[PDB]
Amino acid sequence: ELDQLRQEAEQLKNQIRDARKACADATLSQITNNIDPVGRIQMRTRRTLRGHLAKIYAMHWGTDSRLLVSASQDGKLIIWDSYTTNKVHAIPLRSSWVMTCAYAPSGNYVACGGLDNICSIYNLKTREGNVRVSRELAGHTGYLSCCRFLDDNQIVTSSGDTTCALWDIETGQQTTTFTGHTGDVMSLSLAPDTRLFVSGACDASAKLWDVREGMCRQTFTGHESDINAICFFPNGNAFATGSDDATCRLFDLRADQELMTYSHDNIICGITSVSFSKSGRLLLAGYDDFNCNVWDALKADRAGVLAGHDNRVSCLGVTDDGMAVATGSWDSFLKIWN
Amino acid sequence: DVQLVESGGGLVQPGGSRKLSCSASGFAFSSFGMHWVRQAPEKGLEWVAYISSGSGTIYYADTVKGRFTISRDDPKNTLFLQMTSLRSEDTAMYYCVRSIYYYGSSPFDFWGQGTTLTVSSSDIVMTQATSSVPVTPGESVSISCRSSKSLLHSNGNTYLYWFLQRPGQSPQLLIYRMSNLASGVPDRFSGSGSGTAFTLTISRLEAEDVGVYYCMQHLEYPLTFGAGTKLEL
Amino acid sequence: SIAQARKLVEQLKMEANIDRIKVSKAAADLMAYCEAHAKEDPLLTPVPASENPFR
Amino acid sequence: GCTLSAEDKAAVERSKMIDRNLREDGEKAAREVKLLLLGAGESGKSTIVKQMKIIHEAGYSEEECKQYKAVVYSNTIQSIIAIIRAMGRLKIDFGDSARADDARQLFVLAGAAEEGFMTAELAGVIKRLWKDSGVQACFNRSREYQLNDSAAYYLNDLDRIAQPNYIPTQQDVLRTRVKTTGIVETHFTFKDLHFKMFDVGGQRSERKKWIHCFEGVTAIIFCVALSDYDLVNRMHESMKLFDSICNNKWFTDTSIILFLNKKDLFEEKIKKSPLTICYPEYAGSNTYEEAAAYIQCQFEDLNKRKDTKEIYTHFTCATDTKNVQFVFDAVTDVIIKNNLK
Amino acid sequence: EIYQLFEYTRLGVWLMCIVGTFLNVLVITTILYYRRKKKSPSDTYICNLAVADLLIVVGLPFFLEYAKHHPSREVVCSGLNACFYICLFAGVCFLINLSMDRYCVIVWGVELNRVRNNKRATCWVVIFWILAVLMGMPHYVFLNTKVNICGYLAPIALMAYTYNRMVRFIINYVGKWHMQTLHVLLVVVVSFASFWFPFNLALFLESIDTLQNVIIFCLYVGQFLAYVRACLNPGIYILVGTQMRKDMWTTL
Ligand SMILES: Nc1nc2c(ncn2[C@@H]2O[C@H](COP(=O)(O)OP(=O)(O)O)[C@@H](O)[C@H]2O)c(=O)[nH]1
Repeated sequence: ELDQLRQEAEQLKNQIRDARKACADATLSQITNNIDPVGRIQMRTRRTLRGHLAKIYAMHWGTDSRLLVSASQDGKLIIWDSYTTNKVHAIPLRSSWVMTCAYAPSGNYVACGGLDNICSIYNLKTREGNVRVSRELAGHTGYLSCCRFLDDNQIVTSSGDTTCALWDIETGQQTTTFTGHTGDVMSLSLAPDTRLFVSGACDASAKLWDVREGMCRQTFTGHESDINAICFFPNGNAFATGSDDATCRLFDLRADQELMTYSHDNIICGITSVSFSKSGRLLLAGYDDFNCNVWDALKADRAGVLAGHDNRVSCLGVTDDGMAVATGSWDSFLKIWN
Repeated sequence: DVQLVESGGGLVQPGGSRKLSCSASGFAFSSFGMHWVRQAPEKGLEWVAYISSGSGTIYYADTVKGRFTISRDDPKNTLFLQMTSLRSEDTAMYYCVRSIYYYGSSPFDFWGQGTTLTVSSSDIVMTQATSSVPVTPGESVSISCRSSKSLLHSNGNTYLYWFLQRPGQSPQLLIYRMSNLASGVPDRFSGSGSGTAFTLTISRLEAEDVGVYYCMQHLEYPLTFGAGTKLEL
Repeated sequence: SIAQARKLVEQLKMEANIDRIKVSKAAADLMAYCEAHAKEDPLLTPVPASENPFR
Repeated sequence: GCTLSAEDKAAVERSKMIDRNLREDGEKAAREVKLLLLGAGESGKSTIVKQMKIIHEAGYSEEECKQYKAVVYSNTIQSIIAIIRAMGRLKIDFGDSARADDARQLFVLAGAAEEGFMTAELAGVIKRLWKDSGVQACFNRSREYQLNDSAAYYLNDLDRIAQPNYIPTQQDVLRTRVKTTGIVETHFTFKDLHFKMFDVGGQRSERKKWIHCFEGVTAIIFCVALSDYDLVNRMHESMKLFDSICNNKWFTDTSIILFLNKKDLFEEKIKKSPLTICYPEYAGSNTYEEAAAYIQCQFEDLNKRKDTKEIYTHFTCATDTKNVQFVFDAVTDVIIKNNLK
Repeated sequence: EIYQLFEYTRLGVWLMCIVGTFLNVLVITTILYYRRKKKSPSDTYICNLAVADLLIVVGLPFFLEYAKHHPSREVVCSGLNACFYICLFAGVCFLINLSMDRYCVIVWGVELNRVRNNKRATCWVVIFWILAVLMGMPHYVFLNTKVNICGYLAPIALMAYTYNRMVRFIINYVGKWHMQTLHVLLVVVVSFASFWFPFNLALFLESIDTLQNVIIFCLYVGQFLAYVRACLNPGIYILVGTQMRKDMWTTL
């Protein structure tokens, strides 16, 4: 009956919790207590790209570490050349309410989406010399939160109807749907080898999905609120999350448990974005108190502050070769730190 | 598809005037810059005039400055050239070429057709060892084009372009900046070389590739071509 | 109100039937990966301005 | 600059052209007026959207009713099947006799779903059961089941709508409900100025995760129904949404306007069920204008710092096309007067 | 032995003081009584310019009248020169700041909001005051030429370029808001350059008998013109704008 199933789920929860706790003999802090500290990290401002006229909600780096795309609420997509601060393209959208953008790993396409429940794919290289819509993907029943290219022909999207999907750009139908989940999916991050990905939602849990079957493998319930940002570690055996309770956390896949909690006092604002360095030593996180902190990923000490924005920092990314960090904010400016 | 159709030209008394027009159809005309390129009944190509997008920058060749005038009319998609005081050395065939400039673009990609005008009754020097090199189908050949001043800029790019003109057709872009392969060009063409010494290599030469090959520099105006090397069986 | 509950139990057995390793081994692997790639990280050790594309 | 190459100058000038066009487009649309609708279910947002399109842009051509025939047919068949389910939902016996067997047979027949045209037998049975006293009493007996309020209109004109040679009209298309996912926007030109109004309906998700996208809109229009004061109450939930919308830290400087739809329905039904069901604290007489003033008084007191902002109220009947134009004229007059800059 | 003849003949020097304190107090009241006119930054510059003109007028009659009452050399000259030069530098600086603010407003966009922009600029304004005070150090043929060059050429250039940019934007935007303002700023800067020009030309060529008499006369009339101009400089504000007059009258 239903009640017997509730007791079965409670015993299974106790069994999983006990099996995780039974293999936690030592902490990460005690093992890495003898490492030398990084010291002091001082980053100056290199660029001040100023061409948007409203709040900036998303950005993404190109795979050649020179071009990037930005999306704003005035109804424009702008492609920038970071070396010379030139504008390459400016694409008007059919809907002005846009919350995400992505860049193809080859450089040919760009994706967009928002409150219209539609993901739009734009072709950047055509004989006519202007950007035009290649396809429109419909089928979600809630606003679009994030999107990431897997290939030149496959894309993964998440939406506020508690589902994720894997698309085939030629054919207008979903190929795989992910439905076991309860909250609202807010962020998403692809693995380097592009076979698994993680999703973080507002039910205070994160899930690991397998692309080929579409089944959930592990679930982590450690925060105390909405999860707003997520990123995978570069090694491929861990990931980090950032939430609304003013705390980032690092989760490990192989041990299937929690290693560290990165919190400091006097901070009572949420986290909007999170990203790693190339060697996985520094963790960069953006806050609502207009600043951005850099964390020593093995020692919970704070190794600096980036304090050059006038409003909440909403997006943040690191290049593939790791030469610079770009941050966007609601004051309609983009900055390059190095 | 992209198309540029030419009209006009005819027999002209010396000292007169005429106007040539170049009508485009198939692409966003107002976002491109336009060039006029001239040829000769037997000699090589020579750059003539250039108009930008928005008509904010105008350049003329050193021998037609103060006589010729270039203009565009964006709403009707037309390009105009007004020609005054025609000297007997202007008997030629004129081509209309499109080019767009940003990070990663490919200028000089479409040439269109020409129109025939019969007027009769500090620059960089590019040398291309003009002679006929006999070929047979199946083997591999190399083509050389040496410059006078180094074409490598301080930002890392080297501005050299290669063109192919089959008999009785319009020229075609093959290689830009010595390595990048144009769209729709088979991968049999390779380009390499250091500053002031450049080479084009064709391996497993197929058919229909007979014609004349030209090397061009785009480092600084006025643009200068080479004498042109001929491949024949 | 029955199918979801029946569906969750097999999922919990599948998420409860995996092989687990010690925390110490994963910690040592993270520290070794972080130590190995230290020389190729510009942000950890700032490079001279001769090879900085933004200076 | 002097270090720039030949190609880089073209890139710089193209960037300049892009900047000029972007600035022109940005300041072109920086002078318009942006309204926003909110509220609860079946408040009447889409009705005033369609009314706005009818009035300030153009009418509807004859071909629109061709495709709206399917949706009006679906609405009326859903209404009648809801009625015939409700008559047995409370197990209320009626003097149907042969009409009971007719109702069972047509309940069986309701699965046809041809959506093209009703069966003449179906229309005849619906007509003859519509004259039954028991189902007529049940239609006004219990205001518990979720019954569409347009059923009194659609089922009172079966002698015209059910014919094969039937076409909808403006009144028919106005009272047509549909739930469409996604944002709906409509822009039009009025008073020598451009208006843009949205309708965030169908966003079945957490509202606090995207409400900040509409920071600093020109005005906010709140739609609160009145005929639903004893429907399972809902007015308490409307107030529990209003206090959250009005006390928001994002909409500090934005004029809030109230619309009280369904005033004719309230006038009709106020003589049967007293106002004490919704508000037990009320003690006045069962009269229209005093009850409306009471609703206004206990609906305004949820606003903190009334010195800074004041809400603007009107009594509209959004089905009637005449009374929306004058109210919109008044509200655009006050928003122009409040935006002298 | 300078400015004596006008000072000795005691006639209408009180009128300049009255009309200058009236101008300064009117502008200061209008700027300071309307919440700094929406906390605009250009109004801060105009207010500092008024504080400078008032400084100049307060300085010029008062010290000479004191010398009339107390009958010098190093001190009286030190005071006069200091006042004149400091006011000149202050005016130049504030004019340049205004020019820049308008130029940025036109070329770029003010649609994006600014938080505590005035607070950041306030230090810059003090910086300007310190720079102006420093510049006057020698006097508080090099001095004369330096002022003649960096007190005449800089405005006439910083305005010609701005005027050139301003004209183009009328064809670009067809806007009415920038028309009146750019014309008022053009006419004021043109007047200030035309007016001040001859006196600095005279001081220049003088540094580079008939020479003595001509120089004396030139500096005499020069000084007189600068005096009278300092009193009535806010006059152009009311003739074209009118907003200040209404605001001041309403406040009173
Ligand atoms: N009789 C009448 N019906 C109304 C009035 N205003 C709205 N309605 C009803 O409201 C229904 C449309 O509701 P809708 O706008 O879709 O609900 P919403 O999406 O929550 O705003 C129609 O069926 C109308 O019958 C009114 O003044 N009189």
